[PDB]
Amino acid sequence: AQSKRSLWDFASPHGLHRAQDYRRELDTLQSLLTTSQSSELQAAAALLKCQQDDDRLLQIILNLLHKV
Amino acid sequence: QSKRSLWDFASPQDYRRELDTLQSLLTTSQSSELQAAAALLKCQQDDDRLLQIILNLLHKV
Amino acid sequence: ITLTKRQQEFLLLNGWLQLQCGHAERACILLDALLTLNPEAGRRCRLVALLNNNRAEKEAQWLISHDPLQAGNWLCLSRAQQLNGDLDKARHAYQHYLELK
Amino acid sequence: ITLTKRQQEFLLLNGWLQLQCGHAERACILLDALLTLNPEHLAGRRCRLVALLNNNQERAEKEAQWLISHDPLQAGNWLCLSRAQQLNGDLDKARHAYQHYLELKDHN
Amino acid sequence: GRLGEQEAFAMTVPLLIDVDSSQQEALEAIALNDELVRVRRALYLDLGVPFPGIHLRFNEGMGEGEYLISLQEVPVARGELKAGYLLVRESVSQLELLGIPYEKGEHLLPDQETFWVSVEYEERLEKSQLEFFSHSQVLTWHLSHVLREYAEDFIGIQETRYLLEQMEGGYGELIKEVQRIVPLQRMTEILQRLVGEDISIRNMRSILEAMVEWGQKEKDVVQLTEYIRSSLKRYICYKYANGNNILPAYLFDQEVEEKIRSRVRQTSAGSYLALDPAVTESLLEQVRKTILSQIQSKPVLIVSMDIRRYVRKLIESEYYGLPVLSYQETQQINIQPLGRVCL
Amino acid sequence: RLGEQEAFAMTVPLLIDVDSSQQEALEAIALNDELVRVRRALYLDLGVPFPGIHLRFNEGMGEGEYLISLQEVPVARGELKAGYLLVRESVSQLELLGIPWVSVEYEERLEKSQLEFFSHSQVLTWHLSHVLREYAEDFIGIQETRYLLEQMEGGYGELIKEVQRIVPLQRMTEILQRLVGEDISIRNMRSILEAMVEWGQKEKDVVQLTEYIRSSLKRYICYKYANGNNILPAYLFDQEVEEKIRSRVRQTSAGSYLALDPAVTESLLEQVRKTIGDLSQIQSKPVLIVSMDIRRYVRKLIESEYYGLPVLSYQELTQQINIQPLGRVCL
Repeated sequence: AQSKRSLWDFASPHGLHRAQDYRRELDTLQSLLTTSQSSELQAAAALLKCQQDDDRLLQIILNLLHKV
Repeated sequence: QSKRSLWDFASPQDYRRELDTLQSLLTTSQSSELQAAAALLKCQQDDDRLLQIILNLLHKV
Repeated sequence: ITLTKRQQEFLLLNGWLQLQCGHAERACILLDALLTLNPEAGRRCRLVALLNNNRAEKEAQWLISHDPLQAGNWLCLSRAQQLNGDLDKARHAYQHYLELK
Repeated sequence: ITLTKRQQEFLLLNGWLQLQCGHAERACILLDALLTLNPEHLAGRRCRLVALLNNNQERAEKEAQWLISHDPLQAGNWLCLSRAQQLNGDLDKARHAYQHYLELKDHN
Repeated sequence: GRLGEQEAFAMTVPLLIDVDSSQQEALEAIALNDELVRVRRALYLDLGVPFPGIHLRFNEGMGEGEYLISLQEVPVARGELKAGYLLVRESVSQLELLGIPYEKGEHLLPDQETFWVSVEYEERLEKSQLEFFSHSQVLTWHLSHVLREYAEDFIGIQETRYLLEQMEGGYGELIKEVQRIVPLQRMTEILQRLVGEDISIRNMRSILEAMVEWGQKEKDVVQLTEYIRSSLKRYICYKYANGNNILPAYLFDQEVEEKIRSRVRQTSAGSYLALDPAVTESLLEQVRKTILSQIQSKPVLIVSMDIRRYVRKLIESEYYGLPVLSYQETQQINIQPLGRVCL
Repeated sequence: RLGEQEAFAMTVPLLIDVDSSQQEALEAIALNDELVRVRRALYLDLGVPFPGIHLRFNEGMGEGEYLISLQEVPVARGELKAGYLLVRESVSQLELLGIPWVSVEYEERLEKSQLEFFSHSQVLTWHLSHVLREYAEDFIGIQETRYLLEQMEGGYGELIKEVQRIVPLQRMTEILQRLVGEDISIRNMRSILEAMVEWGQKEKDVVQLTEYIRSSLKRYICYKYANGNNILPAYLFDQEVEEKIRSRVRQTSAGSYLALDPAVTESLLEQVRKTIGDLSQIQSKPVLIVSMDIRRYVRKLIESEYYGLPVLSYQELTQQINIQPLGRVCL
């Protein structure tokens, strides 16, 4: 109850506009981590590529529909 | 009280999960009573599989 | 073979429903499995199942001579003996149940 | 191979979002990468502790020890330990840690 | 009243709450008659459904702690819990409760984990700030749950007509236009479908404007109600996007959407989605593999509009929580793809 | 007393919830007159009949949290760090590093430097004005259009009676909403109604009719988008791009949306971005000028990125205008 909410509030950080900043940081991080040789950074890079292309698919779907 | 007192004397969604565990437990069995119980459980397990098929076919949206 | 009360309750409820829905054979087999596994509620259910199926007296003797905490143990015996052909002793058992009430 | 503060903030936000969407393991992977690159900030560790608690993993005790040995001024550091100890079976120690957290919250 | 009177007909009460006796005057201390109207009014403000009057009765035929809530003289929520005698309950009991384990016990299933503690432990347990549902709180919680899950039965033709007549002074021409465009039956069915998705009726102006705009173009109830849902873009966005621009998504693959759309079956109204039991089982298995209740942001499924409802009833059986949204339903939203439902 | 049915109440159209710690401290500032003043100014600029504004002081929130909600749904949630003392600056730049939200002690010396000084009322009304301008389409309903028509009955009776018999209320309201969506003022209702009468008998599609009504406001558009002396900056489109866009008009039963191919729109948007060039460094409000039949189709193509840059039709341009082409969008 209260303890679970306190856990989530403790984990919580938060003011960033995101939007364009999200896609720009995604592309920079994916190209930074692609060069890496560590395993943890390899898993992180694959996760970022996954989100980068699921987002590319949703941008394509929004572009494809449009209701003037 | 009549027969109601008799019924009172006899008286006391994880259902499918317990069903599947019990059916696989009793399948290993060898005694006659447990064999009859396992066959009864398989019977009900497949009448339920038929009703799941009926529920899937029956939709209204 | 070993189990816990979790599955035993599933078996108990299924046996009770089958007995209350005139099958009694399915309840008898399920309760036979229950008693063969856990011999320690199910005894009363299988007693009533044998009464409605028609052997019942032998099972009723266990409950009467080892679980004297229930007054219902003298109705089932009566029914069992009325299946066996002892009406006067069944009346005596009914009087015993009335005395224990 | 260092990260920009912008990039560290992106990783923090993504980890928080993954925690906020139940994918505890995905948040753990993101925050583990962030800490392996920049270990300086403990907010990523702070949230990955709760992520590991929700992930059902002794590792939580180690992370709580890090937080207690580097930021012992937050009473929240005593809930995770409690959870870890109640997850690891040491219920009595969890009771003691919870009482300590209550005392520190009363202090705060 | 004699043996010549025909029947003395009487209509069934819409909503009834029958609680046990020995709490007629032992209870009612706190409100018992103001808390109920408060929670009903709050739920209406959250939803907009014109909930009916609440009939409260004390029956001594039952036991000591059994309360039942019945809709139209049919019991819909029973429970043998008047907090025992005074044992208040805990709603989020878990191993967290074993952290400070006061005496506890289980009972009938009202919803989530529930255990009961005595009033002497109440002080030290509230020092731990856990949730404390009293008799009034648990009764009103059950009432609110019943109203939320059965609100479709509170929207009839009479209720919609009352709503329209109450707004005649405000927007007369709008009401006359929506009346001339669509009938009462379609409007009430649309409102019921909207409430079935936890979409609030409260903002009736935009609903009527969307009804006017799209009622001349579409006659199918499903498409019209999907358009009306898409007319509430910002409301849906604020209701689900808890943070600034955070919208959790479980987006569907194009192949899966095409497979779902392949069996719309618009034969005799209804528009039931029957593909094949094996196919729906496989799709549900894929969704389960991709997609737990240990979440806090309430993630939402986002799929193509034309099949949105068809998808919802597909996952309502298991994932009653997870909502389903249409792409048409606003901008400036950061949709976060948690995972593609592959085929 | 559990006998009332529901006590129905309609949702408030516009609500502003501010903290309780400025209920009477922010009173002498005349925020209740500033709000009506800015609303009246916005109406005079646009003509949209904005609703009444309800102002309430809620103590649940703290600090200077203010929220503006349309129909009990928040559309602008701002936090005023300016609550205590910190007056703000809107054109803060690197130049502010040379002479450095600011306190009221710096206000005198900064106004000696003559910068933009938004007080609490000014920032609140700025946010309100932005909300009203970007959400004016939600303030034009059937009831509002009927009120506008009834208000002009004494002035132009026969004109209203004819335009009502020519086009219905729904189409007229949709046309007004589309006009306002491009920041075109409704205020000059006479010419709009005359264009509605003239072109409503010929065209039934909403897009074409509203394009004709836009073209009926040539001089208004010219004055609004050309502050100079008949000089209008333009980013005219090539014939090839216009033909490619027009090739996928897709005029269906409900909506003439131009979904062509995502890659094609991506390439066209890249070409537009390469052409237009800078965004913030550009002044004098350049406008895009394209063929009328696709004007809206072009606008919705660039509304995602270039919300600023307006889109105009060749028909919307009157004569005696020196159109200066800043660059052709090549293919």
